[PDB]
Amino acid sequence: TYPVVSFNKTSSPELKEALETLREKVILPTYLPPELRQKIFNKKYEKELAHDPVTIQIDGQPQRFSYINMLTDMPNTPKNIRAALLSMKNGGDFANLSGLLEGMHRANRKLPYWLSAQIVRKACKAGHLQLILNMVRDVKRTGFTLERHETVNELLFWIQRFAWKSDYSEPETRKALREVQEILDALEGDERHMSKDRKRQQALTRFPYHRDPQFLAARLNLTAELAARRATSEQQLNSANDVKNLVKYAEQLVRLWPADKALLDMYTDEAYVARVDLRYLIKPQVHLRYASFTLQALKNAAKIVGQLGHGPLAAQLINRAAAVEAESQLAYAKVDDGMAGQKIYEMVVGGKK
Amino acid sequence: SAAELAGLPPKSKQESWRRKMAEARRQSLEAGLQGLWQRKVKRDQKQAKESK
Amino acid sequence: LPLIPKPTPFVPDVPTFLTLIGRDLKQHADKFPTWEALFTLTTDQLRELGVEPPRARRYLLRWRQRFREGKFGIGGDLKHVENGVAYLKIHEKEASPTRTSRRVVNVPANQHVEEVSEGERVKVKGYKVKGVSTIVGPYALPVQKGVAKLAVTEGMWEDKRGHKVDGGERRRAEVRFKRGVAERKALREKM
Amino acid sequence: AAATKVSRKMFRELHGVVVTSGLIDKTVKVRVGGQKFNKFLQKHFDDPKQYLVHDPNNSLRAGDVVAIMPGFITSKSKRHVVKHIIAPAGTPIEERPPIPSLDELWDAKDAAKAAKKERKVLREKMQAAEEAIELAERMARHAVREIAMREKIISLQK
Amino acid sequence: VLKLRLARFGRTNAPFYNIVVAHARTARNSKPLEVIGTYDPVPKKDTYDTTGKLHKDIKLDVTRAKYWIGVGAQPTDTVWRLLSLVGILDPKYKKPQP
RNA sequence: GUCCAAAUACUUGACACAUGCUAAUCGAACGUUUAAUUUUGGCUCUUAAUUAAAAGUGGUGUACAGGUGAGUAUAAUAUUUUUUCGCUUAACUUAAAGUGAAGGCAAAUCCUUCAUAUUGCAAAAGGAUAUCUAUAUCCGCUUUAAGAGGAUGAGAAAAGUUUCAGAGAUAGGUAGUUGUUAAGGUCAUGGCUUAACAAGCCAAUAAUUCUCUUAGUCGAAGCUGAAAAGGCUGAUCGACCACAUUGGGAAUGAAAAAAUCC
RNA sequence: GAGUGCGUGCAAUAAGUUUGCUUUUCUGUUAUAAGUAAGUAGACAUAUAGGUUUAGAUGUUAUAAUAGGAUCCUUCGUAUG
Ligand SMILES: [K+]
Ligand SMILES: [Mg+2]
Ligand SMILES: [Mg+2]
Ligand SMILES: [Mg+2]
Ligand SMILES: [Mg+2]
Ligand SMILES: [Mg+2]
Ligand SMILES: [Mg+2]
Ligand SMILES: [Mg+2]
Ligand SMILES: [Mg+2]
Ligand SMILES: [Mg+2]
Ligand SMILES: [Mg+2]
Ligand SMILES: [Mg+2]
Ligand SMILES: [Mg+2]
Ligand SMILES: [Mg+2]
Repeated sequence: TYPVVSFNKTSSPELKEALETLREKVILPTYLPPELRQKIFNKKYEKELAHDPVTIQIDGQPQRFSYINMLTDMPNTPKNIRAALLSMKNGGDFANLSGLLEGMHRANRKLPYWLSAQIVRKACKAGHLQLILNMVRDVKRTGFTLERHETVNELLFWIQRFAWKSDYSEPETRKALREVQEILDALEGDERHMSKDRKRQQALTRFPYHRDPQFLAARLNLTAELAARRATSEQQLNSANDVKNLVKYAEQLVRLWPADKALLDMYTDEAYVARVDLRYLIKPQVHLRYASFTLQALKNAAKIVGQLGHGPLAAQLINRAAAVEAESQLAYAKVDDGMAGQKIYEMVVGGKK
Repeated sequence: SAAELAGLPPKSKQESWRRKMAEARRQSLEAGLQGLWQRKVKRDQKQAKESK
Repeated sequence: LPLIPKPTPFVPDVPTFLTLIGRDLKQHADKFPTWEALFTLTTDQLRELGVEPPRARRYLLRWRQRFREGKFGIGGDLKHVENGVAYLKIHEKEASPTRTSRRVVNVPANQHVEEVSEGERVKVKGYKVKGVSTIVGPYALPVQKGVAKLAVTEGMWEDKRGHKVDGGERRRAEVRFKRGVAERKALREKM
Repeated sequence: AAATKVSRKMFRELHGVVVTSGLIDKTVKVRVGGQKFNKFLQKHFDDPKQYLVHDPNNSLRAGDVVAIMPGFITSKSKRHVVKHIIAPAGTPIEERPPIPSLDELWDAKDAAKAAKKERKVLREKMQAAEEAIELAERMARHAVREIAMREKIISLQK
Repeated sequence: VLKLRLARFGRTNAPFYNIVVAHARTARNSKPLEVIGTYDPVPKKDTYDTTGKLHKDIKLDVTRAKYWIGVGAQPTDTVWRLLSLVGILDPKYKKPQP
């Protein structure tokens, strides 16, 4: 069905070393039938393979497969992925994650739960957001499921940051708001993103990802940045239309989000205990990271909704913002000078720049 | 059925049909066994009566 | 005695009915002068008109009796049809603060789902929402995100007759073998 | 309840003559009478038959008249048992070992069979205990490792 | 699978049936396990009757058919229709009232 | 030799066969491809889907129905009567409990395997349709306890029954074969099984074995006689047996009971 | 002299097949070994981070014993002489 995994673009030589190792011993063997794949890892057939090694009609050229000691010759998949990941400083380099995670999905390699959040961080800080959303869209092949609650909170963060970087320009904001809805529709509709781990995290938070106030607040941010610009008939229709979605989403977030409850109190108190789910939020360095856009959203949202003549919502949204701002200010007094969280929050909410 | 001995209504359309067909087979077996039993008794008496 | 059912919006006239049920029954669309002649004519009368073979006459009488009982095929419960083309749309709701019930309803092409009243929106049977903006169901071609249409096609409601691939279970090896022989001869002749 | 008792049912008695004896232990060939009806000729023909009768105490000599009974299964080809001696041959009846009554022969089967079941229930229980010990012994080596490994982790959380 | 079905007999253009209890996968006219009764499709007319009514003669052993129905016998569509009239089973089909 | 209806119609070469047909079906098991349709991404190519066709993987059925009479010479672990019984994981009725977790193929209700299921061995599979401003049903799957059915175990015990083709030759056959003791096995009985002893058991008028010739067997099923345990036939009807060019064979399955398979 | 759908002996023999001092291989528990691959369990630390490190309780790999099923040879074995 799909083309065989291949890597033909590597800027540094160390990168190629990590990929060629996995490709020839962890990904390529999977393309063999169940019969032959059991011969490579057998000592009884070592003597035979040395004479007539196995071959496959890959792109015409016949491949080769000799004996491979399962205990010694096999490489360490986590380390190799980490080495390959750190050695990525080019567009063509990060384009290999689509093939890398594909082969790992074929090899049934249970990668670290936190790996998804790491790939989204390094790949997005270099300007390769589309290569990520392409994998999330092509989940049937790359296996880049949105399992972790952090991966969803890490991805939505960058989507908002890319738009915020250019002062929320209409051309990109219109495109950025499409990507957010592309995810919220995938978490609900698409079934590839549903797994046992996600069933546990949702049970602790009592909110499904597509109805989690932490994620919905991202959709309310970009929306609030569309009505602020305008509030030419074709363009005037979109502005008036966005005012309906704002009051619609703003009225939905207040319902789910309880009263006077900050980010660390939204979910149940039993979720912040386990480290395999919803514990990154405890560290102030990470809290300020996801508490900046969600905070600025409520402020900018409560403002517009106040101009339209909605008293209740104005007081409601300001209630949450005051609760998150107070909690956010606390974390700002404990974060170490130089950490990413202190810089992001200082640039977004503080507006220093 | 346990759901029938408790006096509960049928779950769906099919459950009601099965309840009726099962009873039709329950009453038919009773009237069949008893009906055929009287035939044998009435037949054995005639033979013994005449043979006597 | 012979009650006649009212024409529905999806099946307004006879040519539409005979087209849906397929089986090449649209030949005799002219035999029936009106809609009331289809459900009135008898077996013997249809035999005099020319409705043959008997398989087509007995098959038409079946879909005839099946129409009186409201046992329509697919897309028969539609109400908002325009020139044999319908339009489906998704109607979202809020069953709970964390769930959403989506139903494939039938509304005019121009009007929006929420704008239509409760009694005007009709839920079509056999069509569901797989996901959040995809309409799944037989003969549901997509028009937009969350919008599909139903075009009146031939054989839409027909009961497909079985066929044999290459003579069935008994005479199958014999058919394939001869076909192969002809191909090889042609290739040798061509070379 | 668990012991199966013989039928202890009485059957017909036949008068015959011991044709052979002393060839096989506790067995004699007795010749009894019969009559088979021919349906074509409408005539009865003598149809004598010779069976292998069970002699428990070897108290029968070839030539004496005896009374046998069927339904006493003792071997593959033996289905008759001696009831009593009609007319002895050679020596009087009082100079031969007594013929056990059918009750004595039936009781031997019940007792012999009952004791057989006693060995089964005993050998069965021993086989179960001899196997449950080997099965529970694995739990010891398997539980000691788990308890020794599970206690190591718990002790590191205090 | 025990079935209560009709074994067709008679001559050309003169059908006469035989209600029987036979195995499903067996010839239609093979010797069955039992013969519950007979059935004549062509309706008759009373001898000295000019009203125009018609009736159908059906001989059936109800007591024997009930036992077989109670042990899992599956009557065909036609035999089921007859048993419904007798009151042993419920109608499988009904005329739509609407 | 005018007409009508019903019923019969290769009795011979089981000789050779042109052509069309006699077993297929389920999309509410499953994905694969090709078409348009609508969405992505990057500037025709490339994602993710919907829909319809066309070949397939799976489940059940081709173990029923229908045809023929070549071969086939019989007393057999065959058959009724009464007493006592046993087995049955498919399908059909009644009900209960359980229907979770991975891997392999493109995918699966297909293969492989795990957890759980009185004590310990021993199972399963999912698919589909509604309701509300997740819940409840539907068609299946696994196991267990019964009824029914059964082609079932060598069932057994007692007393009976079975007109076994024609012609010729053959006096030995039987080796766990016959019995005893002990033990196992079995619902129970039986060298059924094993160990150690004993030399027995069946038959003598052919038990046993062999050659030749001929034949599907049977029924008030057909014909016939006043009648005989009548005679003859063995078409149409029903039951049984065998075979599917000839010869030699195995597996699957609850069960070979196939026009299958080698 | 010609023929033979018969019986039978020997040789030979495809499918199939008894047996095991035949040859390979898979699976199952049982007892060990390893923890470098896969995993599965922790213990510490880091922060545009997610590293270091030990561990075998299920499980993976290896050896041995043992049970079983597939392959090769063997035996029997149509045609054929
Ligand atoms: K013939
Ligand atoms: Mg005399
Ligand atoms: Mg057949
Ligand atoms: Mg015949
Ligand atoms: Mg399940
Ligand atoms: Mg008697
Ligand atoms: Mg023997
Ligand atoms: Mg013949
Ligand atoms: Mg014959
Ligand atoms: Mg030889
Ligand atoms: Mg040889
Ligand atoms: Mg390791
Ligand atoms: Mg040798
Ligand atoms: Mg030969």
